Amino acid sequence: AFTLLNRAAGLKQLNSIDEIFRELVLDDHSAFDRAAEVANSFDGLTEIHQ
Amino acid sequence: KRMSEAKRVDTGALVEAGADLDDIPVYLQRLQELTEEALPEKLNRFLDYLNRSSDDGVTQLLSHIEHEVLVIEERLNELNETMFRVDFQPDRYLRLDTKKVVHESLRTLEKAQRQLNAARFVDDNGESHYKALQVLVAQLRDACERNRTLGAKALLDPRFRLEFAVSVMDRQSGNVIESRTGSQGGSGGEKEIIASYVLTASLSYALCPAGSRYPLFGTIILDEAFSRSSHAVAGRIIAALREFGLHAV
Amino acid sequence: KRMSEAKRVDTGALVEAGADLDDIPVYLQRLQELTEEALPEKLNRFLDY
Amino acid sequence: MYSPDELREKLARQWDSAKLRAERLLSPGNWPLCLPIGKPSTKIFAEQTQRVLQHVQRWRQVAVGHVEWEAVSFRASDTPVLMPLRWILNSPSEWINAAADPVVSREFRLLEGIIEQ
Amino acid sequence: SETRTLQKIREATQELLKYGLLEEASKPNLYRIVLSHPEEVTRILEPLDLDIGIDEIRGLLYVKVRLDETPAQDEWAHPLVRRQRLNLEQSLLVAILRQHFVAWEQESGTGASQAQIAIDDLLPQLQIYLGDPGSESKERTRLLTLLDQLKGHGLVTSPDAHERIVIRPIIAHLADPINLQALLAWLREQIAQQT
Amino acid sequence: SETRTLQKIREATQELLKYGLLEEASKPNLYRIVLSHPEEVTRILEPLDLDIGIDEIRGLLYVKVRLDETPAQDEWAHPLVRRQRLNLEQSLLVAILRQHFVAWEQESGTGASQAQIAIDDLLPQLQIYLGDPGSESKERTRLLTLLDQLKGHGLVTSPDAHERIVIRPIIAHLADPINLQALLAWLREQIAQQT
DNA sequence: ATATATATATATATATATATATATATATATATATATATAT
DNA sequence: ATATATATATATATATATATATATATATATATATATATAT
Ligand SMILES: Nc1ncnc2c1ncn2[C@@H]1O[C@H](COP(=O)(O)OP(=O)(O)O)[C@@H](O)[C@H]1O
Repeated sequence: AFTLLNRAAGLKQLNSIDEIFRELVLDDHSAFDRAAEVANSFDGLTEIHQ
Repeated sequence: KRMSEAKRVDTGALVEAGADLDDIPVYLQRLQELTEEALPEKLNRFLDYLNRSSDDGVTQLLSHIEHEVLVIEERLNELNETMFRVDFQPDRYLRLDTKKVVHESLRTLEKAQRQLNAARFVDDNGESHYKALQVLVAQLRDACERNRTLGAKALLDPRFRLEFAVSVMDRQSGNVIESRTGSQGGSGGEKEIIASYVLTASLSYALCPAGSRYPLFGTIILDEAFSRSSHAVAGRIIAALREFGLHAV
Repeated sequence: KRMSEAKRVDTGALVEAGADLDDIPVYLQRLQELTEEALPEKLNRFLDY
Repeated sequence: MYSPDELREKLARQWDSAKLRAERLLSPGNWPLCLPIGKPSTKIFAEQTQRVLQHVQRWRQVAVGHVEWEAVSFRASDTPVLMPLRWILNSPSEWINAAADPVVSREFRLLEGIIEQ
Repeated sequence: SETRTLQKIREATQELLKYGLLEEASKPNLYRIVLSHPEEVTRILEPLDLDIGIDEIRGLLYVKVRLDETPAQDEWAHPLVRRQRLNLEQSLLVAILRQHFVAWEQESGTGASQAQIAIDDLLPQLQIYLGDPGSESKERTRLLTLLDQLKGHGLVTSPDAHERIVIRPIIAHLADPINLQALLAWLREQIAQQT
Repeated sequence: SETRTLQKIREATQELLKYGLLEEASKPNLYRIVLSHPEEVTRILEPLDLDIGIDEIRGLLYVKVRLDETPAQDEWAHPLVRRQRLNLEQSLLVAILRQHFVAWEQESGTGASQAQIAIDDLLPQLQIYLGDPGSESKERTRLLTLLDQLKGHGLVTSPDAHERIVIRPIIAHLADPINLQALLAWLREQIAQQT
């Protein structure tokens, strides 16, 4: 909340309701980082398989 | 011919070996050594690491993303509930709505997953298991290198796994009259009503401590006032702000 | 031994025949062809162009 | 999902009955003898993947008697997957093999002698 | 293994398909051969969902579709058959030919004498509605171009030495002339109003 | 009772006739229908003095003039075929396209259909023989005129947005190397004519 | 000055693609009956 | 030794998802007529 507040100070963009949700209301927590290391460990396993 | 072929395929273990009969025992030593020791060791190594990777593999990432989308599903309900306690119009209140995304990448991931499940049960010493694992990991790699693309976003971001919508609710019967801004138009100045209302409501909810019927903190900052909006929109916004009991600056 | 070594590095021509004291004529024909073209000896003028 | 241990324990419990031993000797119609293994379902298969696979592994290693196998479809699986369903013992010798106790051998031989001795 | 189809049946069926319609007075031998092998011809055509219609009174054979009965495509469409929508001038000329063919078949028999009319006789009927195009040469050019287009449609013959065309029997074999009747009624009403 | 052909068979054969060729990669259902009753297709084309050509390596079906008890003489005189006869510069461009097709085949195999070349890629090949009209647009017009007809025979796709064309597998048989030798002989008689 | 070829306009018909509705199959939930184990 | 309590196996019903058929829109190919330009 105490960063959403900071977002409110500059609210000017309201192209879409769902866009507003995705950009201000929710949080991202995207797991790109997890996938990178998962695949990199899969490489090590692939070496043994080869 | 046979020994020349073997040395051709040889990685280097037979580099010093020659090409005549007397060298034959050297080759046979490598044959028996590989058969007895090397291959079982490598088999155990590969299958053991795969079994470890089976628990630590992509399945955990998929479960985590499902958990995050579930969390999003949870919280949206609470804000939706709070809106029942107030009115967006003198005779109406407002309700949230959501739906699932259908970008084909997710269906491809579904198929890859459902195929990978069976492959673990194939009796092949983990071969088809590994093949399916590689095939599925291909999607994750491709999405990772193209994280910017909306397809990768949908693959990895919980926010892009679903879509949102809002319904106009009858305060009297609780029925829906419309689910679309059927009055949008002009220079785009009308959209601001619903967007501002929902953002204000979410900010109001976020500042209520555990079970707090009111927000414990009441200051709100709106720089540039209403630069984009017209006259009456500001009045609507300020009335809504009053309803939630904030202290505008 | 020498025919097998040649087969190892070949690309597209020795692929057809085997390696025995009766296959030999094919090898020599290929060597004659790769001598007619004098191809391997253009190298240090082409690396200029 | 019964591992071979539970079926073996049930057979041993049956062995505790002297009447069951006497009938299974005097009435060969008691044979062949079998016990079910379990009832696979998607509710188990869907997220117990590794556990179910390990149970199937454990049953794959059984040799005594015979184990029934066939493919069961599940919602999470793209195709049917082989599963074990039954464990079969054909003779009193197989039942004794399952029980595997010194008292079991004592009683088996002693009774097979008494009927003639 | 299996025997071939008879040569003449094949040739005649292909001939009719090429021409669509044919006359015994034109090629009597093929006419009789086909009428002696109608089962064979239709068996040849049914895989195409086609068939033949005949009129021995006027002495004409002609193709006909043999699809399954009345699908949703009442305005039928067939793969091998591309359909057409002749223009209001073409339709006008077709209506003129229809009316005078109807008259001929009463005053000269139902194809007993092949239906005929002179160019100088057709031109006034068109001139009733279209008026004078500007010259006799223009009139003849207009009517001759339209008649040639109809001939390509298999409806009329070229004018004889007396500028008299012959009307093919196929005119009597049109499907729904009620549209032609409505069109002619509209034309006569319009000219009566526009005069 | 009636000899009505099964509806699916009629559908497949009607489409095949409508376009004269049928690729499994494009229309697998009709292709498999044809190859499920190819003898039926033959016995239906036999009435019409036509025959079914099959090339499963490229998953292709095409219709070809049959031999009657007379081998169709100049088979292009067959009543049914709607198009004209092939003629030289079409054969020249067909030879060039087949050269590129065989190059692509050596590169990646026979059964696929990914081969392509641009309008400008084509232009020098013919420009060798046909001389320079005096403007690039004119020679492009020449090439597009050729490609329109060849597409009319099913050899090539239409000029795409990139000014390229896709070789159709059927060219493997129009450029039948036996027919190429026959055409080389015919070219020798053309030399004799020039002599 | 005339005839032929070409380009464009009208325009119509056909094929292809995509979306939605319906029908079917499979899976899961609930209830009941039976078998087995424990206790008296 | 027999009774009873509990577990599990089965059967049926209903809900859900997936496959397929059909309806409609759009794009293109034919296609034919007419007008204009150019060749002889
Ligand atoms: N795509 C559209 N969606 C909604 N309204 C539209 C749309 N296109 C035109 N309009 C209508 O036309 C007008 C567009 O807004 P206008 O009045 O031109 O804007 P402003 O005057 O605020 O610059 C409004 O009357 C609006 O309802």
